[PDB]
Amino acid sequence: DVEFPSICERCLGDNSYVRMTKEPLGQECKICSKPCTIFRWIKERGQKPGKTQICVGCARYKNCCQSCMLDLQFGLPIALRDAALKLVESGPTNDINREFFAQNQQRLLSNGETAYDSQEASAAARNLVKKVEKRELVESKQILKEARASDASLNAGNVSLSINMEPELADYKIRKHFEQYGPLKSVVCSHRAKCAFVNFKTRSSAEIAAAASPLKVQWGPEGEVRNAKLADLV
Amino acid sequence: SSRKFRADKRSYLGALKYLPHAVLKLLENMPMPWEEYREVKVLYHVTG
Amino acid sequence: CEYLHRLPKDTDFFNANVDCFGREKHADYRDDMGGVGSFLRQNYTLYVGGITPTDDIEEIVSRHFAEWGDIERIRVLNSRGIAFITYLNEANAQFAKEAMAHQSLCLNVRWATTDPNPASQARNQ
Amino acid sequence: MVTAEQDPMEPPKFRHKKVPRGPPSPPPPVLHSPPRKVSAQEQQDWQIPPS
Amino acid sequence: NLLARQFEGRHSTGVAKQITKQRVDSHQDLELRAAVMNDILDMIPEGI
Amino acid sequence: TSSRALPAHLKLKYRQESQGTEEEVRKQDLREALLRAEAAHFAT
Amino acid sequence: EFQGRKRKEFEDAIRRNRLAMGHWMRYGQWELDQKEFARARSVFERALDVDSTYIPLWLKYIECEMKNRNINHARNLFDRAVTQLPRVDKLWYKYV
Amino acid sequence: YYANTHAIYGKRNFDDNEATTSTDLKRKSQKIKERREDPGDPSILEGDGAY
Amino acid sequence: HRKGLTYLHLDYNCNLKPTKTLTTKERKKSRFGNAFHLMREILRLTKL
RNA sequence: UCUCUCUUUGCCGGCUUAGAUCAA
RNA sequence: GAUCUUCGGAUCACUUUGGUCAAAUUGAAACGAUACAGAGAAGAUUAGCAUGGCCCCUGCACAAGGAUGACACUGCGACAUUGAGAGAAAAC
Ligand SMILES: [K+]
Ligand SMILES: [Mg+2]
Ligand SMILES: [Mg+2]
Ligand SMILES: [Zn+2]
Ligand SMILES: [Zn+2]
Ligand SMILES: [Zn+2]
Repeated sequence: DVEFPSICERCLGDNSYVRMTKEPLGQECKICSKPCTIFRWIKERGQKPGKTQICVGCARYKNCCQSCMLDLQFGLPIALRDAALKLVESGPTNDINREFFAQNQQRLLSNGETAYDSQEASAAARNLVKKVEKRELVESKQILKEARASDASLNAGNVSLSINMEPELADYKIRKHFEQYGPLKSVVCSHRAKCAFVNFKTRSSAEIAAAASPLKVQWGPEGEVRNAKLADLV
Repeated sequence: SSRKFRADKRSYLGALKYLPHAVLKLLENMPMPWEEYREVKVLYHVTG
Repeated sequence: CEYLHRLPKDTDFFNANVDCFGREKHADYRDDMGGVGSFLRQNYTLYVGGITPTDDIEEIVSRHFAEWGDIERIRVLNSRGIAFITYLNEANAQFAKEAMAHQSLCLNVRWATTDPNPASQARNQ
Repeated sequence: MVTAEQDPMEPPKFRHKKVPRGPPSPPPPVLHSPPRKVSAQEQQDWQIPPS
Repeated sequence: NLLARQFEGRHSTGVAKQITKQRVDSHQDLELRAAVMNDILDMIPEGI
Repeated sequence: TSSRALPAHLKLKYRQESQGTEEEVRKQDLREALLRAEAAHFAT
Repeated sequence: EFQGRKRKEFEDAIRRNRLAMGHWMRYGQWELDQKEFARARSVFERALDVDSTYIPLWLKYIECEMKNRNINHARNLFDRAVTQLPRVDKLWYKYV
Repeated sequence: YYANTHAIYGKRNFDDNEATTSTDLKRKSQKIKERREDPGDPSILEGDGAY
Repeated sequence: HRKGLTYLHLDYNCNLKPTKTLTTKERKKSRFGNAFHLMREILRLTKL
């Protein structure tokens, strides 16, 4: 009898006793673009009142919370759920098609069959974590000296490098690696070039950090990747 | 002409429907020639 | 003031409805991608455009961006002053997006669109 | 649970946008009597000339 | 009505328009053509 | 909304006693009445 | 962009005269030349919603399903067609 | 609901060192009153004991 | 002003006068009905 | 049983005072 | 705090916060101008009324207007093939 909106108890307050109001037809569904009733309550004294933002047809076809839109089974954003878990196909993003899908899905879904069962949801969660753990575990000579000497003069089967003392992996990994070798200024990097250049407040920290040497390095777009292919022949 | 009251403009404009009623109630109680001023009981929207 | 005057940290997860900056997130994602992103997609990278003084654009933006939050990927076009810095958390990402607009490096900070690289799409997924 | 009262002066809250009509229920079987034969002669007798 | 049309839209679809002494002929012609279409659809036998 | 949609004729009229309600039509004998009326017309 | 342009032109052409089955047949053919499934079926069954008694459309749909070796799909389509029009022998003959 | 809200606040602030009675209500109010500054006297109106 | 008709000036005596020469498009867009004009004139009388 | 050609081959915008007038 | 009551106490009152959303570049619309063509019915000038809908605008309007408001008004294969000949091929 237009009784309740579905809200999880994380954003329903830690009090088992709360009061809320409804304003019928108070907003257009942010997905259905449909006239829907609003519900306002207080999570806890001292913060701004919450309110429901999506209709009852949604957050049910999505099995989600009308206010926080965290999925009611796992508790992480429904967008990330449908992007990574990929349980069942979602709707479009354009206006007319999205509202058409919302209307027809609400119709065929109130006919009685449920579009969301949690058994397959947990199965897909375990499948995703399994795939994650699975993820966890003369032509070369001519493209070698073709341009290295050119740049070296301009601004400076097997190949073995030299070690000099002249005075997938994000950048924060570099940040928490060099912090014990001296203060950091900026870490400029590029995955394609695979070259990460750091700067310190003093050259003494740089030289003491570089002395730790015996995967590591010591001192256009495609134009910077010529020496990155040396990784294939390192 | 201020955004401080930008939330009330829709209600402010919807009272345009009942404005002629306000005109009738105002003209019905116009002071007569023999009285210098007349105090009228009034009912107003909290929006103004 | 009634709001935090500090920098968001690693464990500062907010509601999906409320923008991590305190605002609210709609669904249509607009056409200029101007003020606040949509909740139907989560992009950790932002388009920053502006000056292209010399080859040191990468380092200057790095200097001007590390202080705003944890950085994941910096990709700055050499031909034009266009960069696509990718952040680690939504809070730092949107804080820097809102906090660096019309600054000196005015900067045209906007929300990035879908990356057409099938490899970048694969790694992002 | 309390129904919040609406402002009497409040105009219509939002626009209404038309939606193309949804698909109907799927058509029933036809159940016709078996078709009769007409033959080419009667096919010709119902042929109309151009105007 | 003015404020409803202002804040809602035309709602042009799904409205009827009475015959008003200028559409009389153009509506009579439409009705006659529809009737003739029905008669054609009927008197022509099956599969012709 | 529209001028012609305003309330009007809010009282539905029912057939009264001598106006030919269902009770009388069931009680009446329509057949011989019809033949008598036809004969009266024929006489003219 | 080319499929978008052709799609928009065909979509208006079928919205203007929704009873023109030739437009739906041509739209299904042109859509079938690259993206062989899913929305092809959508467009075709939309046309059947417009008029399910058009036997040429049913036959065209069957043939278009069989070109791409979808057999069980076509058998389901025949069951629908034969339970819809049991007194036309063309569908029965093609089925058998 | 009043009691549950009070209990939640007490649990959050860990400050539950009070009792309940009839005279105890006035006794609790006494110290909150003495912390308060006095209410001025009307017709004293611009500083120096304004109401 | 919720019609974009910002070039029309409603003076304090309730006269609708354009502030600039209007093209055909503006003139057709800025045409009000009998309700608005009737209410404006009643308001003018009340102000008198 | 192929290839080409010919032939056979049933076949798949409306209304009104014609809307009204008309010399280099 | 007022009232009684007998210095035990009793009365009297009892949980706000209308939120197109935090001090206006980057989440209330819709465009100016310049540059191109640039005014329905088979010659030419031209009355109009209609049909269709994810096209609207003015209007209080189920009047009427906006160029007859604008756009649109076409076209194909549930064709069965045999009727025959010729060189080849495999076949009367
Ligand atoms: K004309
Ligand atoms: Mg008209
Ligand atoms: Mg028209
Ligand atoms: Zn929730
Ligand atoms: Zn919805
Ligand atoms: Zn502050």
